[PDB]
Amino acid sequence: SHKLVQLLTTT
Amino acid sequence: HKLVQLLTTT
Amino acid sequence: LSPEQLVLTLLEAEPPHVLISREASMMMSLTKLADKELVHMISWAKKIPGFVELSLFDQVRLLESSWMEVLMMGLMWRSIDHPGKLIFAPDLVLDRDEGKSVEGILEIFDMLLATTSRFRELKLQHKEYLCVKAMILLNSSDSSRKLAHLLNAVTDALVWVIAKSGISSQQQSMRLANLLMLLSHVRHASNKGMEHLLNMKSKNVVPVYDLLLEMLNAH
Amino acid sequence: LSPEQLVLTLLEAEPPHVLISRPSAPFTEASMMMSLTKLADKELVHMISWAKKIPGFVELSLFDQVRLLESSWMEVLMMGLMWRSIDHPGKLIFAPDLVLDRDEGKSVEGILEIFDMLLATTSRFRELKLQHKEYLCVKAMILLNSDSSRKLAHLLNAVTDALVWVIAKSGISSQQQSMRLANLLMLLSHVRHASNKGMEHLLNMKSKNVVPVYDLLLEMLNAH
Ligand SMILES: N#C[C@@H](Cc1ccc(O)cc1Cl)c1ccc(O)cc1
Ligand SMILES: N#C[C@@H](Cc1ccc(O)cc1Cl)c1ccc(O)cc1
Repeated sequence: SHKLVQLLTTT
Repeated sequence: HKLVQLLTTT
Repeated sequence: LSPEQLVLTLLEAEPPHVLISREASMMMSLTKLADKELVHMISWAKKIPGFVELSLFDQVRLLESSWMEVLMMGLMWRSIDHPGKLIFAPDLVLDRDEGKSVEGILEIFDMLLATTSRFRELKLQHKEYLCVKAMILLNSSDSSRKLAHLLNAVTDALVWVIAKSGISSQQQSMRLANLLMLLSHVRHASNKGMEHLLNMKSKNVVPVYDLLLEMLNAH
Repeated sequence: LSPEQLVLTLLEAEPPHVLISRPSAPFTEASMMMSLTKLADKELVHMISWAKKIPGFVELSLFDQVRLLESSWMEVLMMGLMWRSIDHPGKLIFAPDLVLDRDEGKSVEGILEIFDMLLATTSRFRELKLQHKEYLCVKAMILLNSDSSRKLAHLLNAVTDALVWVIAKSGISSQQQSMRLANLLMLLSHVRHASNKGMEHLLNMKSKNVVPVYDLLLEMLNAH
């Protein structure tokens, strides 16, 4: 679970 | 107790 | 960027109004809200000029450290014109009575309510709020130099916001001190809140929401 | 009453430095913990005396005086430590003969983390070139920011007013005065973080039975 990194790197 | 002593009776 | 146009960038970064569309019920409502707000908090952060120019490590560290403080600052601003009430969301308005119904929540309600009342007394303005909410993220305890510049820029913007009120130079200084002192009261309520939530998580009595779970495990 | 008179009152009210000897043998868990807690217990006595000399403090409700000191004592201890350590980069000046590096941190599980925070925040104060009279106002602000409620507000505004006056005597521009005041106060949340981590550390060491019976320290710790 890496949703913070996912959301920081995509829009 | 000791805090109240130092504040009021020192 | 002028301070005015930095402040307008924060105005443009403001997340949308989040609704929950929804004892155990109160607590499920709070964790569900926090999980949705955390999605919007990440989009907010990325719209702060310079934030995405920081190292990913730094971006991650700042949100991990500050997320509960940023949620509580937003709550205090939404509550400011509603004495006795915590406007978690339009469909999640709670008073200390509703708080009594879960052990440890009364304290946290009666702390958020107190700090909100301080902001109410200072008559906190929207643009002041925008600046302090960003300062909470950026001040949370090549990239390091970019972070200092970014924090300096938002601090410069808050000084400008206070200057625009037209009060005396002396009163500008006193108001700036008064606002920034309330920050340690937000960070205190944040600490009590993070303790209570970790405890609820360790007992598995609150549903394990993926983004909220990941942000809580950071701590 | 005047900002200058309030600063002169704090200056005179500064505690004397508490003397603690470095252990004879190289530091153990037990000897470092005995050294740090003996110091805190002795400094806590002097802190209570310093608080009573802040103009208006003894006019607060006894219950407010107690709550302010129970809430802020570790932050007040740490601000003193950072000030004593500001003229000595790399080092934490706990007392004249108790000079600790990241090295001596090793001797106690988790203490190195606390020393790092203290060293880093100390560096921020050093980069800002914190001045003696600024330190005095900030240390009183840490206590007071931690009918009695109206008096406390008034006493906190008087100290704030003194810090504003001290920065003005530097003669920098009005905008730069604001920035310096912001930069100092934003460091308060970092002192307070170091305080929360240090308090949690100390409570855990009390649970391990490594802490001695120092009655005042124990009392202040159980207030949390
Ligand atoms: N009240 C409350 C929240 C904090 C909070 C603030 C602002 C928000 O928008 C959303 C939340 Cl959940 C909370 C949640 C869990 C817990 O164990 C303790 C406190
Ligand atoms: N650092 C440190 C000290 C606190 C301290 C601060 C400032 C002082 O002037 C004197 C002390 Cl003892 C400490 C003591 C016990 C513990 O478990 C963790 C940290």
